[PDB]
Amino acid sequence: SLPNVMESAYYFEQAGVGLGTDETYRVFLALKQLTDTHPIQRCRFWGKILGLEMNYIVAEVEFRDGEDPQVIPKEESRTGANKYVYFVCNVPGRPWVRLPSVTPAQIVTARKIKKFFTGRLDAAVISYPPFPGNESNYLRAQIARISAGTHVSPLGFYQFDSYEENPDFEGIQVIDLVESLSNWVHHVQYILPQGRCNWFNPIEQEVGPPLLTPISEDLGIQNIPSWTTQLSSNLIPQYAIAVLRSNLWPGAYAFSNGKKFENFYIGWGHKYCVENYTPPSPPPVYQEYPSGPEITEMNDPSVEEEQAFRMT
Amino acid sequence: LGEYEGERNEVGERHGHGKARLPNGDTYEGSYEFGKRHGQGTYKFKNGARYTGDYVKNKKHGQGTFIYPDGSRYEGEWADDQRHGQGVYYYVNNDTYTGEWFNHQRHGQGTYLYAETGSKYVGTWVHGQQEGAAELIHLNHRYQGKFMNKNPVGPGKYVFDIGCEQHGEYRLTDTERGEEEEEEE
Amino acid sequence: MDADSLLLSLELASGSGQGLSPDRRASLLTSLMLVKRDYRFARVLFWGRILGLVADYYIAQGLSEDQLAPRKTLYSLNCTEWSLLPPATEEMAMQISVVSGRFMGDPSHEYEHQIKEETRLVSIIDQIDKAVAIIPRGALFKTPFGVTHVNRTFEGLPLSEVRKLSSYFHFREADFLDSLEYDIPRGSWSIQMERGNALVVLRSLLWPGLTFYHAPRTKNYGYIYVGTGEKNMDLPFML
Repeated sequence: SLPNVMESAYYFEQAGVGLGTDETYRVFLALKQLTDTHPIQRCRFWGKILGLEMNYIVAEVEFRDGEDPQVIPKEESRTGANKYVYFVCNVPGRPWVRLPSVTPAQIVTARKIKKFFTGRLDAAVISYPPFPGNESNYLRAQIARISAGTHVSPLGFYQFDSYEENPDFEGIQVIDLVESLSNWVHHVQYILPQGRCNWFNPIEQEVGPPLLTPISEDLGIQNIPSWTTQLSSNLIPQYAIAVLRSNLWPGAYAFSNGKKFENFYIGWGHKYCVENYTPPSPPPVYQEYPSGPEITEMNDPSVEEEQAFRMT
Repeated sequence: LGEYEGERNEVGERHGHGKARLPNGDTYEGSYEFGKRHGQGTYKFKNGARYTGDYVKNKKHGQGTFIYPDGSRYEGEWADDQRHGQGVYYYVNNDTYTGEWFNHQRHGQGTYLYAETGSKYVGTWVHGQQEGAAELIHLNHRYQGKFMNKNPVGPGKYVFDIGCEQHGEYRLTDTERGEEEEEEE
Repeated sequence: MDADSLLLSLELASGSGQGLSPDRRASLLTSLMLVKRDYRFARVLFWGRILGLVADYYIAQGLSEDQLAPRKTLYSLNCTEWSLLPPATEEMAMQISVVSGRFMGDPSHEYEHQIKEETRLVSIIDQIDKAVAIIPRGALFKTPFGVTHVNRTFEGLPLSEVRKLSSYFHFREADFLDSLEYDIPRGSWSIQMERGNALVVLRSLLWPGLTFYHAPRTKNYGYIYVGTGEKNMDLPFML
């Protein structure tokens, strides 16, 4: 089912974000083809990601029920970072291509690089770890991290793993979503440093924040504050909408009136760092066998020891 | 006590090629001279450790290959019973070291292959530790700088295959300051 | 970009998507009409936006009759009160190199790495203008009087030499300017097109956030930088 993405696009231009009116309508027509092609329950505009000569346009596709060293293995079906299937379009009119699923630590803990997107799925990523697969896997991993650290709902929208929409949500004011960051809560699950959203015991039991936590408790980074709250229509503040603005991910926004909400990202798909991108360090060099009593050549018995053994 | 099913000289010492079983568990089936190990010889251990190479004066001096039971393996030069000279070392998970050795100590110029990555660490090795002039080669880029203790220490020079010489110093042990210059090279 | 491109809403159609609001579109139209009134500039361009933490920076630039003259850039926060930024020297350029961190807002902010926020804004503005400002082929005509004027018979760039990259110059002191093929490093420009061959999109990668639109058949050009306010030296790691 198509969401109201044109009035959400008018909300984007009210916040100043967006591809333009005709390009957002063109993305809406491409999403209409995507909904008419595949049995999709929810197909909303996740956003678009800039590249070198082509840009990726991403859809949050959720299908219908039943229709369509040690290695930590992948999620089975519709759990964790693989909850929403992502479809990628270059320019609308060209057919959408299905992305693969996010795998654990072989992909997520080998993601720790800074790389521009080249606009093609079948492009090798040559960096400090060998990234498995082509650029589609790195795009999918970046989309998973932006979904984990960007998709942010107002407080009271969902009841607390999974979540359902709240029918008793009376709504929250626009001015209450600007002065306080505790009134915004995260939509989907946090990606663990292991590489998943649910912890797998390799036989530590490390955990992150729960599903519906305020984003004031997860505020980064170092000395600067993430999730800049600004008021578009500052001139006429009675009908303003609160425009969230993530500084950890540049180009990431969330929106009020607060009775409903939409999430949008457009950028280069990169996490901002206050310093420069330090490369990941090489693994420490393996030592040899410790030269001790065990690894030692004996100097053999001599003729005095032989004559001691002969009369024995 | 040990046995010796080989040949002895006119005095009584072990001389020439002959099998020998050491009393503590090891054995040796190589060549003997003046009651000491000399020449090409095989030395088995109590476990599956193995040395097949040259001996001089009851000491490993020459080109020979050593097998360790944990998975590490050395082929190359030996001298004075410790690692000395050019040689190739593989570690327990195919980590490949081809370089100099001083005295069991991994010295000189040495190429370190991180086979889980494919990246190369070549440059100056001091006392089993990454210290000196270094060139951390990767697949499409390399770091021409200086290492102190398994980490870069100071001013570096980053070579990229797309044609840029990034200048940047290490202001800390972990972080990197990319200031100030990027040069065409 | 001029106010004519502010009328067509061409920042969103370039595809960068950080864009501008009809709030700020009407505010830049009236306020840049005021900037052309009070200061006698030949042309006034909305330079772009510097991304903030407590307030948003809005930057516009004015030019004299000489098109390569040192510009009198201006800044505004509430998009009506435009105020003249001082010119930048090299002493202020190497001063702000010890400060690494996001642009905050509230221009009397002080950095402990003192160093004023306005000096950082002005030096960052001169760095972006000296590095990734863009002029196409035949847009500027070098007059023999010693000044530079807008070429008013500028036919737009044909589709054969859009992708060379040898048909785009810099909007500063040096077909009499320095081309894009000598930029360090090579490949630091995102070469792109819009729907059809109606607009050519150039995005700087030494500064993530500047977008250059160019219609290949009409005299429509200009650069807008809306973005982080930082020079990433991580760019060789990206390519």
